[PDB]
Amino acid sequence: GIPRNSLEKFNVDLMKKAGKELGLSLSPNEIGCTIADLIQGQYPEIDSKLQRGDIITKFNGDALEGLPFQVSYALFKGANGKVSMEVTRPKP
Amino acid sequence: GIPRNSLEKFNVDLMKKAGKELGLSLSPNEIGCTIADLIQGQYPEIDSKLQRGDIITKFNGDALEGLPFQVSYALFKGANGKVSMEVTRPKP
Amino acid sequence: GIPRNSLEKFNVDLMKKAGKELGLSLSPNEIGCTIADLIQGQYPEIDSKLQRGDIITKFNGDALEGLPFQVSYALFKGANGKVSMEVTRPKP
Amino acid sequence: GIPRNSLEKFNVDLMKKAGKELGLSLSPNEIGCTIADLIQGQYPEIDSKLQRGDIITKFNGDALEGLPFQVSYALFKGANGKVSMEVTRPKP
Amino acid sequence: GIPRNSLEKFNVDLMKKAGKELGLSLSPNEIGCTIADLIQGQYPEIDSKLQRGDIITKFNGDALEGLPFQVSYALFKGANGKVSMEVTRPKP
Amino acid sequence: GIPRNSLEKFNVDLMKKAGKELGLSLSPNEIGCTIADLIQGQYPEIDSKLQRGDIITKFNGDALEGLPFQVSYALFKGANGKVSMEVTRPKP
Repeated sequence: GIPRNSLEKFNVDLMKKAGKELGLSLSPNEIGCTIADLIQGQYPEIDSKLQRGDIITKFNGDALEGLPFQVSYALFKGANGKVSMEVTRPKP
Repeated sequence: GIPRNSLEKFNVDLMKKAGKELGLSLSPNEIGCTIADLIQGQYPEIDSKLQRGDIITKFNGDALEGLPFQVSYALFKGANGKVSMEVTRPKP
Repeated sequence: GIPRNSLEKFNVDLMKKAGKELGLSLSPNEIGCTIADLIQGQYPEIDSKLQRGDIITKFNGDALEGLPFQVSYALFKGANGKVSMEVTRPKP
Repeated sequence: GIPRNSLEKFNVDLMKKAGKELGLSLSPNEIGCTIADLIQGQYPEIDSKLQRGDIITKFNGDALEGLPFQVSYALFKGANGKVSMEVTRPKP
Repeated sequence: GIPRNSLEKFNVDLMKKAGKELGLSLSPNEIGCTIADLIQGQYPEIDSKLQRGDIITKFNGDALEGLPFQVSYALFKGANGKVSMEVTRPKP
Repeated sequence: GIPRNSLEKFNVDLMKKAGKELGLSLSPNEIGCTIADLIQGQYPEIDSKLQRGDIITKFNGDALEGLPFQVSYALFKGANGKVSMEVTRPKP
């Protein structure tokens, strides 16, 4: 199936100061976790970089492609301290 | 891939009184059907328990994980009488 | 898993006059690409036929079922001239 | 991904008998169940029409594409008498 | 899709030794890794309990269902000593 | 899921000849096509470099990861001359 490309990525790094739900509502797919909701974030990173529909493809170094949601969800839930995410905006 | 957990679930039971689209717009994924739209439901259950982005993981006893959407869609379409759903809210 | 059906489809044909993002924000799944966003389209077709949550199942003749998003995304990105899409509205 | 073929299918029909296993070890995949191994001498129809590597795509009327192995396996295990399968030999 | 069985699991335990490969060729699938081929004579436990076509579903405590093969394979490759597997024999 | 390896790849190159089948029975999976079975004696390069269980991951320049088998199979079937494959031997 010849045509195949990138999916340009951008980073979103934040500090997980306990007492905060990242605010991200997620949806699992083959390439990562789709953002369903983003209640006006609490990280300049999320607020000025993320939007509904964006797909988080890597979390703290772990590629999310192909991972069962039970695994990816656990990764997000265990976020403590410096959180770093790679994201792609699927708008051809 | 060590970290792996639950996905806490909650139930939504309603009475399928003919003449009503459940109002649920769906999206298929590996763990179930994602709710795309929920036009102000017509079941105290849906209205006070469901939101866009929630994932229905079981319908009338049939687990939706891994099912082709052609199958899950048919299950919803054939809903008649007591409808019972297990749902998870993917917000780490 | 006995129950299995159709997914009625409808078409959306437009003219790709350069200088326009189709405006479609996409989400990959097993049957096609889910529309995440549809900024008030620029094609009578998209504006009067598409809505958030709809799933594009075929693009210019290529069925999108089972295709890696890296492939489908590339197909949309390379759209030039007469664009034809088959879509399904997942509302049981 | 342009090239996409419809696969050739042949039929295998037999009558299961108590105490006589089908003798097929199955491996699930997106289009059906691959015969990972088979014991010759169980049923004449299997010996005459099936070979290691063949992929069973329909079992007693139910299409196996996309089904979780827990469902496909249940279908095979639940057949006490008539067995009708559609199969493809994946040897390009 | 109503019929859906919980698969029978058996345990295989061994102590890996330097210079002695497990001798198993693996094929990934949704529930685990199918033993596509195996060389007899490597480990007594494999010779006594495993056969071509068996599907390894858990490896040293990690469930293999849904894992990308790049992860499952890494788990197998990383075992230098104790190996504990859960396995199912898919022969309906 | 932390552990995730990049798999070792080797090349297989041959010139297909009319009347001489490749002799490979393929089984689709997420990373490519497993050689479920193969008939020795067809091509010297296959006899010298391939074995049952090997997984073909690229065919004549097209990566096979994630492709529907209907597409991968079409690629193999469409090769009338030069055949260049990338392959991995999944034996941890």
